[PDB]
Amino acid sequence: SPNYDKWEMERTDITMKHKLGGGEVYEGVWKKYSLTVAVKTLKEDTMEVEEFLKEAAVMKEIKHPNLVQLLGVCTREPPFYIITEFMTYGNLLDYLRECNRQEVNAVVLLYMATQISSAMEYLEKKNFIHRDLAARNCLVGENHLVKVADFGLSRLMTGDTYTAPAGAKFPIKWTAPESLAYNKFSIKSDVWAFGVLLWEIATYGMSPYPGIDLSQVYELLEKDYRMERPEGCPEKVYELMRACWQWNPSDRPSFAEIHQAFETMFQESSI
Amino acid sequence: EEIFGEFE
Ligand SMILES: Nc1ncnc2c1ncn2[C@@H]1O[C@H](COP(=O)(O)OP(=O)(O)O)[C@@H](O)[C@H]1O
Repeated sequence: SPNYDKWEMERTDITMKHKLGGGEVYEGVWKKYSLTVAVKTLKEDTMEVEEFLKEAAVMKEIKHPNLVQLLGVCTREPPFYIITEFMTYGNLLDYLRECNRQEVNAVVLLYMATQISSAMEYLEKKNFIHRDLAARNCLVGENHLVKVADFGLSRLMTGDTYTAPAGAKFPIKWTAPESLAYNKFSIKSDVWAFGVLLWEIATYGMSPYPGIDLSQVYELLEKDYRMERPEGCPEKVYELMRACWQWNPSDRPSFAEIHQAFETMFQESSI
Repeated sequence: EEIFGEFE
């Protein structure tokens, strides 16, 4: 619902406020509604105009209450912007670390998982993969509202397996075996990650496979090693992480079954 | 620590 065009924003309707991230992301104020928005910027000189813009295209397609909302883009002249709704509390990982473990009880936690599991069931149906699911890419709002964000590596998808361009580098501890080894991502890659994103949340923000090196993860997943149940974590929810960490992507639950597990306070099928 | 990295 932007200014003078469907998604085209005049560089004028936005009033930049200040850097927030490193390829630069600022906080601004969108005049027509005096709404505070986030503005992702492109490094003026790097053959990205094509790549960068693909992100703002995956977004125009999806619209869910737990997926950060695209509000517009600037393309006709540089620098190229991508404007979205602002999320006052920033990324979930950080929030979790700093947060107060009293105001954030084990139910607020459950609440966050459910919010995310919901955005994935939706994404699952629209048939989209979020090639980089993890706390550092979830944002937070008022009263622990959580929204999934960062659709850089996000792909729509025809067949049910995407082969990532060879010679790449990805977040080892969140990446699934069949991807770390064959550069093939699927809506089952996300399920694997989601399994990590629950471990992150449960441990109030720790780093996955703690103390273990990146080079040792895969060979360790092959020997059947998996992380142990976080403290204070309900055996019901751990049980669900394992599901997400099945060596065979075919034996992993779906987001639809996963969301059901949560939304139902556990009165549904991954066993 | 370091997040990203390639597999071999
Ligand atoms: N919609 C948004 N609302 C509030 N903050 C945002 C939004 N989108 C992105 N950000 C912030 O922009 C920053 C960009 O970080 P970035 O440089 O892209 O790599 P990284 O996330 O690993 O630090 C993030 O820390 C995030 O908090």
